[PDB]
Parts: sequence; structure tokens; C-alpha cells
Amino acid sequence: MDALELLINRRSASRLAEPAPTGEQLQNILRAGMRAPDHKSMQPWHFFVIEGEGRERFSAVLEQGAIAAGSDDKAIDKARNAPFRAPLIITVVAKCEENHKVPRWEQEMSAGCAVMAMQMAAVAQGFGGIWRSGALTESPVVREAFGCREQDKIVGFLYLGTPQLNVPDPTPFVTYF
Amino acid sequence: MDALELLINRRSASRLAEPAPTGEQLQNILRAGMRAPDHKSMQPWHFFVIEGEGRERFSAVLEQGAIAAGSDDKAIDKARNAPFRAPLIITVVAKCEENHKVPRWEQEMSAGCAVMAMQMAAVAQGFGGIWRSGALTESPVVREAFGCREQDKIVGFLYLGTPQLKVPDPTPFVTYF
Ligand SMILES: Cc1cc2nc3c(=O)[nH]c(=O)nc-3n(C[C@H](O)[C@H](O)[C@H](O)COP(=O)(O)O)c2cc1C
Ligand SMILES: Cc1cc2nc3c(=O)[nH]c(=O)nc-3n(C[C@H](O)[C@H](O)[C@H](O)COP(=O)(O)O)c2cc1C
Repeated sequence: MDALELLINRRSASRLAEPAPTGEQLQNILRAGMRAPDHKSMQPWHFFVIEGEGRERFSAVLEQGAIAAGSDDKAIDKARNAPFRAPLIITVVAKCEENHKVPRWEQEMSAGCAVMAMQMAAVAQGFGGIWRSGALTESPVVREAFGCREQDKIVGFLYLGTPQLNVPDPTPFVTYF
Repeated sequence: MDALELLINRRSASRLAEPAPTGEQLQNILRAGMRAPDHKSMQPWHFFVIEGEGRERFSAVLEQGAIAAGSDDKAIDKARNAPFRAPLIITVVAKCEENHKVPRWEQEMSAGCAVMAMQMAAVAQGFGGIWRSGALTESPVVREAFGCREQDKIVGFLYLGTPQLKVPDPTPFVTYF
């Protein structure tokens, strides 16, 4: 696939199904993430691969987090069922470290860019996915499940799988200095 | 170039020179930027294209900002000459709005992703680019120059142009849930 094409036509897919990326195709996605912009080369991030059985555990953690958050049954139910919307979910956590001419937000930024890079790496390989977050990224139980320290932050839950689904116009968003 | 290849070998290039991407080449870069992930499609960004004489005013602003921040001689210097390190610069501002369903940081990361996408679009076309920031992204006069409101944020100064000069291992970064 052409790189420029990938970027200009990039799209997120929410309707995902098996097969999910695996073997080298999955490692290629993880490798793309490692190439995200990174101020001072701090590699401020960690990836969690959630497939098959993992989804069950991930389900339980999210439901627990919702309960603890004081969410109503409707919310708790949506949380418990969240993981089963894709065959694979990659959680991205920004692993930050005290300033280094690099404020915390920039380190979190790099981790974020990693999520997009991986989403694109899935597309480049015949797969697809969508970057999701939600209030549960701030849940203590959820954070603990992904080893979040005080300065760490869950930047996204990347849902991936085989998708089953006019030229962009940037003029309204551009100004010539 | 090959998509996967660009994602797995994405590199930033400092030390850039004339000519800068123009016409469809430049539009293709702005088009990629507006295809970044966007929670609730808020399109929380604005792209400031800086080139030619526009770089003089940018220089004046940065310089004024450094002096105001109390930076030393050498820092104020690098600040004033900064804009001339590339023929083209695109400043990306995160234009944030209260959403309740989309916290501020999520809109900021979408803008941040636009920068990466724009840097990649440049590379996909044979050009080079580097995402820069520094303490001046917070400077009142610089922010004022790019129409930043209290909730807006300068996420990066993307240097673009023609580059010079002629597989990662994610194992330690991957946890299997
Ligand atoms: C939010 C953000 C801000 C950055 N700011 C700077 C900067 O001011 N100066 C710089 O040399 N690199 C900066 N970087 C890092 C470069 O874009 C680039 O990733 C790094 O120089 C390593 O080169 P590579 O991208 O080829 O690995 C920043 C990265 C991010 C994500
Ligand atoms: C940090 C971040 C968090 C996001 N969280 C969600 C989410 O929880 N649910 C959702 O439907 N979309 C979410 N999105 C947006 C989607 O990933 C996607 O960009 C959007 O549905 C539009 O589709 P497109 O990417 O094809 O333009 C998020 C985007 C970012 C940058």
C-alpha cells in the first residue's frame, strides 16, 4: 500500500471481527508504535496486548472499575461488554519520568502518537481498528491492572481486527501566517 | 513509498533546506493532518503555515518570548534564528471546546496526532520534517501570536523542507494481558 494514500484516506473501523493481527503482523503493529515522535528519546510508553481469554479478564476489570466509579447498571453493562467488540485490544500507557527539557504532556503525547501509528500499521496490513478511551482510563482499578504509577496515564484502548464494512478539505482549518 | 515501511522506519530529519513542499505537495500534508483521530469529530485544531518573509515575524515573536521568559543570551539567540532552520514551518494549535464526553487532553492529542501525520505525509513525498516544541510553546506572546485562547495549546512547531544526508525490538515494551 502507498504511504501517502494511507495517510490521506486514514479511517477508523469500529465493526471488527476475526481474524485479528497475529505473529509478525502483530509485531509489525507494535514496531510502528515504537517509531512515534519522541522528545529526547525517552520511549515513554508501554503496550498491553489483550487477545482471547485476556478479553475476559479485561472485561472483569472494566466492570469492576465502573462499579467503583459509581456508574449505573447501564454503564456497568456497557463496560463489561466493551472488550468483546474486537478480537484484539492493545492498551497504551504513557510511562512518564520527571522533566528532561520534556514536560509531562509531551511524553504523554508520544504515547498517544504510538496509538495512531499502530492503528495505521493495522490498516497497512489489511486490518483495521479504532482508538477508544472513556472515563475508565482514569479508574484506579483499571490503572492498577495496567501497572500505572502516579505519573503514568492510559492514553487509549486500541481495538483491532479485520474490518467488515471525497478528498479532505483543510481550508477551514488553515491560516497563512 | 511502502506504507508499512514508512511506519516501521519513520524518522525525523533536522537540518532541512529548500525547496519546501508546495502546491499539491503542501496541500497533501495539510490533508493528512486533518485525518488524525478525533473523538466526537471536534476537529480541535488549526494549522498556521509559515514560510518566506513570514519567518521573520515568527522570529521576532520567539525572540520577544525568550527575552520575556528571562532566557540567557545564547537561548535568546537560538530562539531568534530558529525559524530559519527550515523553509517551511507549520504551527499546530489545539483549539479546545468543553465537551464533557471528550476531556481536554483528548482534543490536545488529536492535534498532536495531526502533527505526526503531517510529518509523515512530508516523508511519504520525499521531503523531511521534525516536530519541535520547547518552552516557548507556553510563551504568552507566542501563544498570543497564534490566536491561543485560555483553553488552546500550541502542540508543536513542525519544520519541513528538503532533507540532506544520504527494525526495532518491542519485546521489553510489550506485556501479554
Ligand atoms: C510533543 C513532542 C515535542 C517534541 N519537541 C522536540 C523539540 O523541541 N526538539 C527536538 O529536537 N525534538 C523534539 N521532539 C522529538 C522529535 O520529533 C523526534 O521524534 C526525535 O528528534 C527523534 O528522531 P526520530 O523521530 O527520527 O526517532 C518532540 C516530540 C514530541 C512527541
Ligand atoms: C485520545 C483519543 C480518544 C478517543 N476515544 C474514543 C472513544 O472512547 N470512543 C469513540 O467512539 N471514539 C474515540 N476517539 C475517536 C476515534 O478514534 C475516531 O477518530 C473517530 O471515531 C472518527 O473516525 P475516523 O478516525 O475514521 O475519522 C478517540 C480519539 C482520540 C485521539
